Amino acid sequence: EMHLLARLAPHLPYIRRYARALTGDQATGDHYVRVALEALAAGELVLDANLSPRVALYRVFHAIWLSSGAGHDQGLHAGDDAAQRLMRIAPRSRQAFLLTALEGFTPTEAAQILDCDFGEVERLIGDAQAEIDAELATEVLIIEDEPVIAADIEALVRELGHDVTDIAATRGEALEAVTRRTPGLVLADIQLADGSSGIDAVKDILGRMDVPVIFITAFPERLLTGERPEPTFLITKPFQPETVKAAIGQALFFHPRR
Repeated sequence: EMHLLARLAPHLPYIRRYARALTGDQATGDHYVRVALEALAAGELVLDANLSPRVALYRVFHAIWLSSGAGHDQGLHAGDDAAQRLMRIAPRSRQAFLLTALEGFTPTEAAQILDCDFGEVERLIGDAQAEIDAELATEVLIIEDEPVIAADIEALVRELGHDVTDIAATRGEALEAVTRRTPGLVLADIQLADGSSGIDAVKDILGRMDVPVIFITAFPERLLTGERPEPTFLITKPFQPETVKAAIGQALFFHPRR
């Protein structure tokens, strides 16, 4: 019996997470979500009356941004510049994989969002899984001081075939590690024990080598406001393994070699 904005609001930070991971750019992902929100609030589109509000919101997002090549609402079409880019970086297979692995939708829910049948969503997920698993092994630095968490993420990274070259508990340890060897990927806690950001002393060096960084946090919603500079790739602790596979898969898709 809640009104429209109340039905939408709790899901907005997480659809920003999805959009950022899918597009590889914080500003772009945030913008696409803002447009969908404003369109709904203005009555230009309407949530499906039966689907859960979360599923319905993602369906609207897909109608606006991701339906090129498809009465039925459609925003972008194949000829648009943004649509051409999205067809290359964000194919339907990758959408299906992120909806399930990153966002935790069931395959049936993902099918509603993509407007396809169950068999098709399974095919799409399988395609993306093969592509992600085929990513080249790289060297990974972890910056995390909580020991169980550090060990958990090392295990998940190793399970994906990557090589963890160090685990730093402090900003200084991270700088020592990077001085010895530049990694191809960094997973960094947003807040160490001293209250500092683990990435701070290596951010510049990593930036010049375009090394992707995934931020680790217990409260991802705080970094998913869309109102200031925030991470593009995020993972929540405690870890759900498929979300780590998805975040790493996207980071290395957008920023391979490093």
